[PDB]
Amino acid sequence: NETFEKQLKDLTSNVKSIQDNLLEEIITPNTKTEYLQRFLIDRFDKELFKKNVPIVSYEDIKPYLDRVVNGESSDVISARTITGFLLSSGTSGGAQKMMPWNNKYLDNLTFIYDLRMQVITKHVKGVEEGKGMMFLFTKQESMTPSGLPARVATSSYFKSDYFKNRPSNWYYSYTSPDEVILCPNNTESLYCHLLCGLVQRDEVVRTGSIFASVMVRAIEVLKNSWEELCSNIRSGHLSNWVTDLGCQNSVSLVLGGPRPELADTIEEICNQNSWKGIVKRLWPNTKYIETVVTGSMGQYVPMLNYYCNDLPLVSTTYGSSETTFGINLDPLCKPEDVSYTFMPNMSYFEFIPMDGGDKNDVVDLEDVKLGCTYEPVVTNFAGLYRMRVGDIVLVTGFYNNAPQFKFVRRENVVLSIDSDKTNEEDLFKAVSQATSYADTSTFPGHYVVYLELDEEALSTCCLVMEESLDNVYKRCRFKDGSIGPLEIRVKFFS
Ligand SMILES: Nc1ncnc2c1ncn2[C@@H]1O[C@H](COP(=O)(O)O)[C@@H](O)[C@H]1O
Ligand SMILES: O=C(O)c1ccccc1O
Repeated sequence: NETFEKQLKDLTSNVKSIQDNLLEEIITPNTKTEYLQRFLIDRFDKELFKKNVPIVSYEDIKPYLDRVVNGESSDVISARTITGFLLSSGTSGGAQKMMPWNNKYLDNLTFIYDLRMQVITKHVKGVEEGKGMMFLFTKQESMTPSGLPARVATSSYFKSDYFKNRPSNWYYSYTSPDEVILCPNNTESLYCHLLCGLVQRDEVVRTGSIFASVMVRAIEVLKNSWEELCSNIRSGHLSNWVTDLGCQNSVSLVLGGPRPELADTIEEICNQNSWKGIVKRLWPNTKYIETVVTGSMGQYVPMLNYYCNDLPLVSTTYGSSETTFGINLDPLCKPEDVSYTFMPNMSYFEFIPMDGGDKNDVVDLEDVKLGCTYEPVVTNFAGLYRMRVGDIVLVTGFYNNAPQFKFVRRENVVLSIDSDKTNEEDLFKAVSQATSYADTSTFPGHYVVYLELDEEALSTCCLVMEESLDNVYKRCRFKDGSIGPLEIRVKFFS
């Protein structure tokens, strides 16, 4: 508390000096990299940096990134060794962007985890002796020619000691064994998350996932699997179809032995007329749902409130493959009122105005204007200098001297159900090969493109349209099952 109260007041009061000091911390060891040498940055000088280092897009610097991805020394862009890459949900030329990465990403990520934990406990009581049923997933890595792995942000965390050796307190205590969280087969691991959460239902004081789409999926899978889950509880055995050795061993220990009475109890709850409030009925000690409900995830809020009996939905964190940005300092607000306060120790932040309210070319964090929209620009600890993020944010206020931002949209994105972010360009290519709407009225959600009939021909249209989308889409569609068959309404399905 005392340490935290002071910590937060300082971070948010001293933004100007923290940002300027951070930029010096980044630039000084990097003055001899090929990249900074190119732009004649031979010492820390903020004015020369702003004047001479260009504001770049991913495509602008891809030739440097490709070199590091292929095995060239990371000193071309960063004197802090690059030890891996992050796979962005954002795409470049149909291929997922690969951002450079090192353990500073995890230093900052864990800093934010500890900070948001304190923010939550300040405002929410009755959580410190319980566990969380957190639907957390690991995604198998992709190998690059350099031999370094490329992972999604949270997988870079789970597959590290930052997670394995995390703090032993309520916030880091889950109903699922680590083996379940680490399991790269997410169909198996989601089933196991639910089973373990049910067995330990009285201990659950929070539940959630990174994004709302995954929370909704977990509930939908519960609705479709409860009979089987209860049979495992009754018998004290995990279903044979789960092949992961880690899950088998760890979940067997959670089960312990036959629990016919607990099975009866759960079955009676699931057999009611309606699924309304099911989360709070199965997990009666839950204090809040922890999941992002901003941006494209806002579409899931009505379903969440239905299943959770208006438990608070707490949307804590805004982050990307470039850097974690910051957190929600008013966690108990309504989803539509969520703003994120950037933390000035994360990266050096600049902002390009996206409307007429601010006529500058680019501005520092401390200079953004209320009610104006911007694209964030990031200088980080892994070789990105003044990189455009492609998101649009709106200044809603200032907490002490720290600007607070509403997430508006990812620029150019037209369709999003889960982690997929299909942009106008991808959709143009698809309809060529052949308007739209993201339908989440049913699960899973699915794309809907408005365009007797040759049903073979129009079913092939749906097909070639999907085949032209990106790898994130195809993973959600064919592997996760988080996205259903694309639908063309002239109705035909892929
Ligand atoms: N709290 C949030 N609310 C809305 N969108 C978010 C949030 N956090 C991340 N995102 C979006 O998800 C994108 C994915 O980042 P990346 O890890 O590069 O795929 C971000 O750039 C944002 O567009
Ligand atoms: O790690 C998280 O909890 C997180 C949440 C939202 C966006 C990016 C993130 O890494």
